Amino acid sequence: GPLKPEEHEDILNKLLDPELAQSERTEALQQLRVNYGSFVSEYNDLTKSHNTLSKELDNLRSRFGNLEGNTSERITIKNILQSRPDISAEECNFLMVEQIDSANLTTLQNTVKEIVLAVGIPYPKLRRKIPLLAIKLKYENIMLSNFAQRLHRQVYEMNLKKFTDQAYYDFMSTRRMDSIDHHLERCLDHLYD
Amino acid sequence: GPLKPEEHEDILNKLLDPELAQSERTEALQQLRVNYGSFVSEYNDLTKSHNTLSKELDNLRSRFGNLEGNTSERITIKNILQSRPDISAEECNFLMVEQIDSANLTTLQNTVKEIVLAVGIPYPKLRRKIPLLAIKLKYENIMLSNFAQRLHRQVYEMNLKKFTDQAYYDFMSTRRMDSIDHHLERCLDHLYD
Repeated sequence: GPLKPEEHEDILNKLLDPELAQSERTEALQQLRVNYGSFVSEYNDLTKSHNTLSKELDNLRSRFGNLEGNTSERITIKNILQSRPDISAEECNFLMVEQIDSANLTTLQNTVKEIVLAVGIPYPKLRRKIPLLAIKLKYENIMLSNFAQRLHRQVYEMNLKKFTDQAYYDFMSTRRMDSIDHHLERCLDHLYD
Repeated sequence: GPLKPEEHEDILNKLLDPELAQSERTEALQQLRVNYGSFVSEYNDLTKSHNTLSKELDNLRSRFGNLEGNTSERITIKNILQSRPDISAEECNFLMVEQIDSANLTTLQNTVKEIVLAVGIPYPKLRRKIPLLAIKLKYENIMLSNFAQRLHRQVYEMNLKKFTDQAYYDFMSTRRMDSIDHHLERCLDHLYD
């Protein structure tokens, strides 16, 4: 590559020499000439390499930025406690809310895909309908089961969770929600009369 | 900055001159000297700037890589149709599955946070329990409601969805799942006898 500072400087010192042969003067100037063209070329090649690298880093910051989305609107424990007075810090911890911040995009995508397929609600509507699912699950189901339960006790308690586990066994062997035969149905009709 | 190739070359041409004054020879060599130290300095400064940029791009590829996670295990429409014979392309489209691939990390995090708070299942357990939620919602609830419904008809049809909308109204004004008074409860006891 280009000459080190000390090699260049030696040439300049040679050239100062008053008794340098003419051929020697020309040669040394030629070495300076050749060298400088090479230094300039190395330099320009560095200049394009630095700029290509600046291009790539800029796209990688935008690309990164878009898939991260707006940091500002992340829901925190603090936000949750604030906007949902029924939820404690203890519940947040038990539910492992903060661990969702460790998940990568592929994992979250897959998770959400599975929720959408399970609950039968289009993705763009899902957040809006999350309260409706909380209500089905934590209230109506429990009150609906209770009513059947209270009546089943005065006719004889149903083993509702035996039913549930059977329907999960069925789904896992089939991989079809379609054609689960939920035994709850049968026993409810035996209670119908 | 450093001299252009053509400016450098002029100096070399001056130096060739046989009748150049001694003072003139020294001066021109000094210009060459000063210039080369500057070129070398500019160069080294570019060399560290290129490398700092290479550092930053490398971290930005790892940082990006970790939050994207493994591209290979993304669930596709093709995967879904394959592993769930009960689900069609039409259902995938209606559910807008593919649109989940457009969501950023903040959005997916927030969505999952809301599911976990709504269904009361810790995050690390959520995927594993998604089939159980599908069963509660698509089977037991419907069979449980049916039983109450069939009995309510032969005693007089309950307006179950009037109940649901009221509990959602209550939740939206309160922001507490806690203290929803679901009217379903009341009417079920009026059917109890």
